[PDB]
Amino acid sequence: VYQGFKVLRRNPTFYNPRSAGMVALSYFAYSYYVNKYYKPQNSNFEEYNSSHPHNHDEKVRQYHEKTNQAIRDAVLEKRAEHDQRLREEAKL
Amino acid sequence: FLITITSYFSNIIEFNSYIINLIDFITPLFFIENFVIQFFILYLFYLLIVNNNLYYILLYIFLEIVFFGLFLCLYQLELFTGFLWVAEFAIVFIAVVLLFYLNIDGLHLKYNHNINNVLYYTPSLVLFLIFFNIDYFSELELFLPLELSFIDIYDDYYEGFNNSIMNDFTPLTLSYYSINSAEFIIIGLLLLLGSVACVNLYK
Amino acid sequence: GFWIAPLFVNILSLPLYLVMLVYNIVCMLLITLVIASITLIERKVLSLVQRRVGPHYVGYRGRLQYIADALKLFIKGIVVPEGSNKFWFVAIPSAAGAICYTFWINSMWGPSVSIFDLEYNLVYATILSILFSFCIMLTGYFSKSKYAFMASIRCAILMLNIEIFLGLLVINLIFISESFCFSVFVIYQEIIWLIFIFFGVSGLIFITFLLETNRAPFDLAEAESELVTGYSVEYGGFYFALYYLGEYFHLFFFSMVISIVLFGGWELPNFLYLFLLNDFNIL
Amino acid sequence: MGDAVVIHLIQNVLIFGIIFWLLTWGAEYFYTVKQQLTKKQFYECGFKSISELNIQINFNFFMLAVFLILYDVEFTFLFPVLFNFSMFSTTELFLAFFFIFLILVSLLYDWLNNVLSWSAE
Amino acid sequence: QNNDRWVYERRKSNFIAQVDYEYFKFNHWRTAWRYFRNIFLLTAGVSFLYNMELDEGLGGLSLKYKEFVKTNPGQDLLIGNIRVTQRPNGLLVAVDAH
Amino acid sequence: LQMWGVGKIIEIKKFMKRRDIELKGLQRKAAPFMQSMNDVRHLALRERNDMLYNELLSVHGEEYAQKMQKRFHQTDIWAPFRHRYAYMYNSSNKNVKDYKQVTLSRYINGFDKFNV
Amino acid sequence: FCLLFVLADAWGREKYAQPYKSQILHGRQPFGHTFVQNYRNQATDLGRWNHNFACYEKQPGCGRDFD
Amino acid sequence: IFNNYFLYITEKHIKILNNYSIDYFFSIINITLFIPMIFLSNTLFTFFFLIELVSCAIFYKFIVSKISFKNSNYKDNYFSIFSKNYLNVLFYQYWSSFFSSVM
Amino acid sequence: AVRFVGPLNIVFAGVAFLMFYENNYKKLYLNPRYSYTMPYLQSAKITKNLYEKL
Amino acid sequence: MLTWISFWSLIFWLILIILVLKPKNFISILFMSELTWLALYCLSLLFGAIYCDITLLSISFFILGVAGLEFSFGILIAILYKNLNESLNTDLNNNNNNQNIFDKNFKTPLEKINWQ
Amino acid sequence: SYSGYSLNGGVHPCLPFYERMLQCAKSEALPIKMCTAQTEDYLECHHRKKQYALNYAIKKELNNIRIVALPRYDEENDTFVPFSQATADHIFQ
Amino acid sequence: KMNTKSFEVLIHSQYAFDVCREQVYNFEDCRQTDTPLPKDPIHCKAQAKEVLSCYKEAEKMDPICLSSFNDSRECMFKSDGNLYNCKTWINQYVTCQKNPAAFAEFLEASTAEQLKSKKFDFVKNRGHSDKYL
Ligand SMILES: CCCCCCCCCCCCCCCCCC(=O)OC[C@H](COP(=O)([O-])OCC[N+](C)(C)C)OC(=O)CCCCCCCCCCCCCCCCC
Ligand SMILES: CCCCCCCCCCCCCCCCCC(=O)OC[C@H](COP(=O)([O-])OCC[N+](C)(C)C)OC(=O)CCCCCCCCCCCCCCCCC
Ligand SMILES: CCCCCCCCCCCCCCCCCC(=O)OC[C@H](COP(=O)([O-])OCC[N+](C)(C)C)OC(=O)CCCCCCCCCCCCCCCCC
Ligand SMILES: CCCCCCCCCCCCCCCCCC(=O)OC[C@H](COP(=O)([O-])OCC[N+](C)(C)C)OC(=O)CCCCCCCCCCCCCCCCC
Ligand SMILES: CCCCCCCCCCCCCCCCCC(=O)OC[C@H](COP(=O)([O-])OCC[N+](C)(C)C)OC(=O)CCCCCCCCCCCCCCCCC
Ligand SMILES: CCCCCCCCCCCCCCCCCC(=O)OC[C@H](COP(=O)([O-])OCC[N+](C)(C)C)OC(=O)CCCCCCCCCCCCCCCCC
Ligand SMILES: CCCCCCCCCCCCCCCCCC(=O)OC[C@H](COP(=O)([O-])OCC[N+](C)(C)C)OC(=O)CCCCCCCCCCCCCCCCC
Ligand SMILES: CCCCCCCCCCCCCCCCCC(=O)OC[C@H](COP(=O)(O)OCCN)OC(=O)CCCCCCCCCCCCCCCCC
Ligand SMILES: CCCCCCCCCCCCCCCCCC(=O)OC[C@H](COP(=O)(O)OCCN)OC(=O)CCCCCCCCCCCCCCCCC
Ligand SMILES: CCCCCCCCCCCCCCCC(=O)OC[C@H](COP(=O)(O)O)OC(=O)CCCCCCCCCCCCCCC
Repeated sequence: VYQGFKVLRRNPTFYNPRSAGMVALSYFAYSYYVNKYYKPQNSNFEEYNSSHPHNHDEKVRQYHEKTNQAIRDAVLEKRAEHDQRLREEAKL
Repeated sequence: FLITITSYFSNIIEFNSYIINLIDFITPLFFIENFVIQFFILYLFYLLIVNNNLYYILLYIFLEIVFFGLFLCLYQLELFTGFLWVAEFAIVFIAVVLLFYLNIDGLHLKYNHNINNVLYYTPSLVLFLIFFNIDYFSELELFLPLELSFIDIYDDYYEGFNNSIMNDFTPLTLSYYSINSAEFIIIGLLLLLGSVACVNLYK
Repeated sequence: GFWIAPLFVNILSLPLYLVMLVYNIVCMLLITLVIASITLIERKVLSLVQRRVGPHYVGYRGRLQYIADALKLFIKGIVVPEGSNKFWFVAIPSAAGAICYTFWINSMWGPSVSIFDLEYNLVYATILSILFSFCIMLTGYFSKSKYAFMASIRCAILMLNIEIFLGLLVINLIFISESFCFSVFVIYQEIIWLIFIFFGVSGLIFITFLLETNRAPFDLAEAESELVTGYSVEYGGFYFALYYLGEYFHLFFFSMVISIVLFGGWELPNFLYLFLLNDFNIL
Repeated sequence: MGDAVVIHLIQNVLIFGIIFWLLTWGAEYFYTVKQQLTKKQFYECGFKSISELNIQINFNFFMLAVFLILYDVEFTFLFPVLFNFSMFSTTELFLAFFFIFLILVSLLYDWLNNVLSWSAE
Repeated sequence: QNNDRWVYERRKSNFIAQVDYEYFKFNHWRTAWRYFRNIFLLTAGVSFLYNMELDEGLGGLSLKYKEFVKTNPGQDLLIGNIRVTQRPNGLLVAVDAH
Repeated sequence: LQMWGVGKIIEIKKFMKRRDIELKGLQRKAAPFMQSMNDVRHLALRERNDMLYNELLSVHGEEYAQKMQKRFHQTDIWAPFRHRYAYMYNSSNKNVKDYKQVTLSRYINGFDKFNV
Repeated sequence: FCLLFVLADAWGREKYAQPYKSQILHGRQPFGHTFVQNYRNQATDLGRWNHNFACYEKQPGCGRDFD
Repeated sequence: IFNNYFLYITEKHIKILNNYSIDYFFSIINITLFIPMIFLSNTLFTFFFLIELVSCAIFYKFIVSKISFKNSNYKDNYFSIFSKNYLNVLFYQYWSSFFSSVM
Repeated sequence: AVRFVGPLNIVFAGVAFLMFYENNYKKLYLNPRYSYTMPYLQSAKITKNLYEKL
Repeated sequence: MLTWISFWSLIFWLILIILVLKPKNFISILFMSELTWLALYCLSLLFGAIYCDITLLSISFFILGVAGLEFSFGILIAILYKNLNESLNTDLNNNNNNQNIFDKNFKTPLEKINWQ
Repeated sequence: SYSGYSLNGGVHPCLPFYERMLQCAKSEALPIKMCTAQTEDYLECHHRKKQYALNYAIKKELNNIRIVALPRYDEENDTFVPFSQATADHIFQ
Repeated sequence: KMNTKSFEVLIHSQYAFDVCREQVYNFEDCRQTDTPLPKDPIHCKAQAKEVLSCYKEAEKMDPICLSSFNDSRECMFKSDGNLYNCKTWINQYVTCQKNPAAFAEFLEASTAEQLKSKKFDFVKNRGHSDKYL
């Protein structure tokens, strides 16, 4: 920096070092809080696909999954039977 | 050895199963460049809060633009970084001219931000930060070892030799001139009508 | 050695950074010498136009005039006005010098002979020019001379005009090259220089060159008759030397840009034998 | 756009400027600066400046900047079609000409209203 | 004048000059350093030490099994109430010995 | 002159495209082998990851591990997982290196491995 | 005037062979463009897509291989 | 249809008395031309752009509002009277548009 | 023994030195080293094969 | 420390909070509005890269144009402040007492309230 | 809208799932309940929630002490050899 | 997988494409899909292994081909992978590989200029209208 000293005399490091440190500490604390506690809670991956889920949300999700699977299986079977019956009736 | 020490009363597997939760909680995961970028963005926000001089506010807005460009470069959106910088440096230039016209001396209103900071803004921000997180399941880098990720090494040579593109404007043209051409024309009409409105406001 | 090697992993790389710094210093010193020679050439060419000898006694036959003036500018003392802002008065020329000495990175001397593998050369040039205009405006403002402030406003107007003029020129040029890199122009200009397509707007190209170079009739910011000196009316010594160096750097590098984008760059004028040339050779 | 080499080169340029700083400091040895009344005051062609820091200018050409803000974006919107004009089709050609015509009409309206010139205030 | 009324009636007190004996100690920066080192230790240092110890233990177990196979291949290594066994696919795993 | 110069530039572009046809042909000839090598390496990494996942998750149960690994009901489509998609350089990476290597290799010898 | 001239010329270029007809009237865009534009387009009905050659069956010379 | 009826009433009023310039009704023309296209929007993206265009047209209409009238008050010939209604309208409209657009 | 720096500063210096040494050690001895990452420690020979340890 | 998604999602509303918080000077509010538009620009680019959405990537220039038009309108209004005789510091355009201002004091334009 | 393009002008990776979902929605008389499979596949290809859950589980397992040494990969033969066996390419050798 | 560098792999493939044509066709047919999106390599692993084995078989060359291979390597090193610029040397290598017996007479009928060291410098000699693509 040409005339680096004259340029950096007034503000070598910070204008309000205390406030800069408070900003850094708040940012660090908030990142810690979010990542460690808040986002994992919302994601709810601790008991994901657990065979014995103790969480109501996970139990509801597994219920939705099994119910959708049962619906798809039943409808596929019924449609196959219906198509077979129609094909049999066609050749008469 | 930790295994030898633990073997006297339990197994290392059990000791780890008990202490690893606390270890993970106290483990900081971040990269120096990302931390620096984010901290400087937030520090520029703080400087904007505490500075009332219009010239310094404009300088900090310019530095914020520079740091946004730096993030885009880190994320590898270099073309958009360049476009942002060229588009906004002219705006900052015009803002400097406007400051020369109005408030040349730089003297600003004698405003004390502490009163509102303690009455409304600090607690409201605390509540918003406590109850606000939209990121659902995005994972930080260093969350898992980089050696588990492998897709970035995959290369499609058939598509490569079938690809004739040579510039990074292909998505932009496919959007502005093929798919979002309706919004492109709307923007053109909006700018024309805005020029008319500006002329009428001048009159 | 096995247990000592890890201690030097980061210690054995500092010499490499030092070598990189040394090479950059050499490049910057060489370009500074080129600009000094350009200043001497300018004085001699004006002397020819005005029918005078020009620099002839500072060094035998005026061979060291630029060296003498640079050393004198270093020697001259500097004082900051009491009413002026001490920090900004020195900060602005420092930033201007840094930007001007960063100019040379956006230069190509061959198909891929560039210090860095930059693609958006035109974007870099526009950004650097905008930054230098910022520095000139701040110089004029923080030096409270009314003439300097008027020079800064004139610089703002020149920047406003340059935006559209250079943007339209670049828009017309990229329509052929299809890239911001300087190399892609020469491959098309091998057969015929791109200036032939723009022969009709040759006057506008000349206007663009002069306007971007801040030469007459576009020396409004530094107008020495309308204004005392311009934006540097209260700057002396190396503070003013930095502005002069930046102006000449911009002149040299935009001359290079024009030569590459419109006059074939590093391709000889093969159009002078176009009639006699053959487009193919089949045995 | 570059890489970290650009930041390292910025640092190298600052280190280079330190060389000129050293030369300027060393030059201090070959002259002495006396303290005088008007030596550190604003220069106004050999007389004291009446006003300082109240140097407001008249921004009576602000319409040009206003229109520059719009036309910069208008021109920026044309880059992708110019870059990939080899891929042009009927729709893309029509849209490009439509946009250019809109720009021309806006410029014509500005000329008609005479907002591209200096005004009294 | 009513615009500048506040400045006219502002009461300004003359400064009192005193010698500052602790200016160069930079106590605020010392406090910043203390806070930074405390946080760094408590989080990063503890995590690094524990992770380094785990990695050293895993590497030691790997090398010990690599040497043990040469002496007698196919036998699971027992160390510290832990059983190190090689799966048929070739993946070493450490499990509870009991 | 403008019309003739534009015509000449189009002639140059079309000649370049004519040669690009042959370049594309050569690239097509070379494509299958590099694709095979890339696929083999990709599948080797996938096999390693599958083994690691099975070992780590089978403790809770084989069914649990299978449920965790399964991602799509219909397997006729291949959708690799990516945190983000490459955009610059036609969805490629110019600098496959660390930042230190990227900075130094432009001035220091030995970083480039001379792929010939 | 230039627009009218080029449009008239483009409409007159129908005399030339298919590859040399005016690109204003006939589209010649990359594979990424053409696939999305004509994927389920019954108006064009190009057919199946050649993956390793990036073209539809009905496009002229879609799969062009050596020998 | 509703725009047509309101335009008819406005034409009658203008014949009664003229305090509105041609730019005022040109802005009304733009609003009438572009505002019904909103209901044809099939995506929130196109809806946002159409509403932005209509907002610009309405801002144009507010800009072209008549300011000074030739009334029968002869007392303020040589005194400055300050009216902030024009700036208030423009300020609030502009900032409301900004907030709505960003959100 | 007697120390001008505090015990906490000594602990910080020790742990920082351990971090530095462990990082360099793992980067220098537990790496494939097919890429030239540490100058003056890896060989700068010309490789005639895709994989040659440097 | 924070994932980019959460960081940008948070800083957008933080920028809005700063805009509201700072003293209401039209020029300052205009700068803050420009910064808000640029935050949206960055967030849209981030999401476009993540989801491979050309529409999200292309939102960049649309945001730039809207921001430019709004900035032009803001410049015009700030200039119009002069002819309308309004202080750029809006808080000085009303007589309401405000402890946030050190030197806010207005009197009726009179010299003496009592004559006799 | 869903353009279906990639970031280099190619095809969006979700296009097959999106096409399947749209086809099912058009064909079915009860698309909400009868297109669950296709819609979930599209949402998975779009959000990648399941992969993130798998990564979370794998991180927890790695934190737990169960894995010591993975087998080395012999790239010449495209095979996997146990870490115990010594090879020329082995880091330790 | 090959322990061979990229440009050498390209040079070898330019010849191997004619010897393992059936394997290449099998691999291509296996990887064919109805959309430009690539197919899962797990399905084409077997064809890929067959292609790679044939490529290993083909990579062998006669010693008389060494000079042509070296000059082609030098060309592909000086030019950053531009196959078109170096196709002449790659074509010579393919010719030597195919029926190497006749390459003896090929070399015998060589001129003095051809019997010289081949140095490539594309910066000095760009060529004619080189698009680098
Ligand atoms: C590339 C250019 C190089 C050349 C540039 C020019 C070099 C020469 C001039 C440099 C200094 C500028 C002139 C200062 C003149 C005034 C002197 C003075 O008052 O003291 C200066 C400063 C005083 O700062 P201060 O506390 O007064 O700052 C506040 C300033 N005001 C009052 C305006 C608000 O000295 C120090 O601060 C020294 C102690 C702190 C140093 C910084 C520590 C944190 C950052 C570095 C961390 C390093 C690693 C360790 C941390 C952990 C890492 C894991
Ligand atoms: C490849 C890129 C090439 C270009 C790189 C160019 C970089 C050149 C850098 C040169 C050295 C500059 C000093 C850096 C060291 C730190 C300086 C420092 O102490 O900072 C404290 C000061 C700010 O703090 P302060 O100490 O002045 O006051 C604090 C604020 N108060 C007092 C109100 C509480 O930093 C600066 O202002 C330095 C500015 C230097 C000039 C930069 C000009 C850039 C172009 C214009 C930008 C837009 C301006 C718009 C507004 C109008 C102007 C205000
Ligand atoms: C970036 C720099 C500029 C680049 C510009 C692009 C190249 C253009 C080259 C010139 C082409 C011709 C343009 C029109 C000229 C019209 C002249 C004219 O008015 O003639 C009548 C004029 C006067 O006639 P008049 O009628 O117009 O005006 C006289 C009026 N009465 C009659 C009343 C007296 O006669 C002349 O003397 C003309 C002499 C023209 C000589 C031009 C030489 C130019 C040399 C420099 C060009 C740049 C070279 C760059 C080389 C780079 C190599 C790498
Ligand atoms: C001793 C105390 C130290 C205090 C901390 C120091 C603070 C330094 C602040 C400035 C430098 C910040 C460096 C970290 C961010 C790096 C971003 C990045 O990744 O870019 C490389 C990236 C490289 O990415 P890439 O595309 O090569 O991909 C890399 C691939 N991997 C991940 C495999 C390595 O850059 C780019 O992609 C595009 C080039 C960008 C060039 C930008 C040029 C202008 C820079 C101006 C900076 C001005 C700073 C000083 C003035 C303003 C105030 C700060
Ligand atoms: C890679 C290539 C590198 C090339 C580098 C080339 C640059 C060479 C720069 C030379 C600078 C010389 C400075 C001389 C300063 C002393 C004279 C002076 O200023 O006088 C005024 C004042 C003295 O004034 P005075 O009161 O004696 O008055 C003199 C006038 N007469 C004779 C009439 C009485 O300077 C002093 O205060 C002198 C004593 C303190 C300084 C002592 C010398 C310090 C040297 C520091 C060297 C730092 C090197 C840094 C290297 C790393 C950089 C990154
Ligand atoms: C300027 C160039 C460098 C810029 C970039 C530097 C890197 C990026 C930013 C990093 C943060 C640096 C902030 C330092 C600010 C210090 C301010 C100060 O001196 O305040 C003293 C102040 C005041 O000192 P005091 O209280 O002794 O004196 C004042 C006395 N009274 C109150 C009576 C007036 O101390 C405090 O009360 C607050 C201290 C806060 C310290 C915060 C330290 C950082 C917290 C985060 C650490 C995260 C570590 C993560 C590790 C992970 C593994 C590696
Ligand atoms: C009044 C004084 C006036 C002084 C005028 C001087 C002007 C400035 C001149 C600068 C250019 C000088 C170039 C000299 C040759 C440099 C050679 C070199 O660095 O090797 C690169 C070479 C590049 O080789 P490489 O790229 O193969 O290195 C990598 C090697 N492997 C792969 C094995 C790791 O680097 C090295 O040799 C490595 C060690 C570098 C050690 C640091 C060198 C610093 C050089 C500083 C010179 C300062 C001169 C000052 C003179 C003062 C006189 C009073
Ligand atoms: C090229 C292509 C086109 C693109 C062109 C791009 C042009 C960019 C123009 C940049 C202009 C830079 C000069 C002007 C700004 C200088 C900084 C500034 O003004 O700071 C304001 C603000 C902080 O201000 P304050 O809190 O008062 O303290 C000041 C301490 N510097 O600042 C901030 O908010 C943060 C400031 C951070 C300063 C960091 C300094 C680091 C010094 C490093 C020294 C070397 C060691 C590096 C080690 C790196 C290790 C990884
Ligand atoms: C033997 C094998 C190795 C064993 C492990 C060794 C690990 C390294 C050593 C760790 C301990 C380092 C010393 C920590 C001291 C903390 C002191 C403290 O908190 O007191 C408050 C402190 C004093 O305030 P100050 O401003 O300095 O003024 C002086 C007033 N007396 O105020 C400050 O200065 C700021 C204090 C900040 C406190 C941050 C707290 C973060 C907590 C994170 C969670 C940790 C949970 C525990 C994890 C344990 C895991 C094993
Ligand atoms: C872009 C830079 C390079 C220039 C490229 C564009 C060149 C355009 C002119 C081409 C030649 C036109 C020949 C016309 C012959 C003729 O009819 O000539 C008829 C009469 C002849 O008059 P004379 O008896 O004096 O010779 O001339 C005219 O009518 C003059 C027509 C206008 C020419 C002005 C120059 C062109 C300006 C741009 C076009 C718009 C013109 C609008 C006029 C109202």
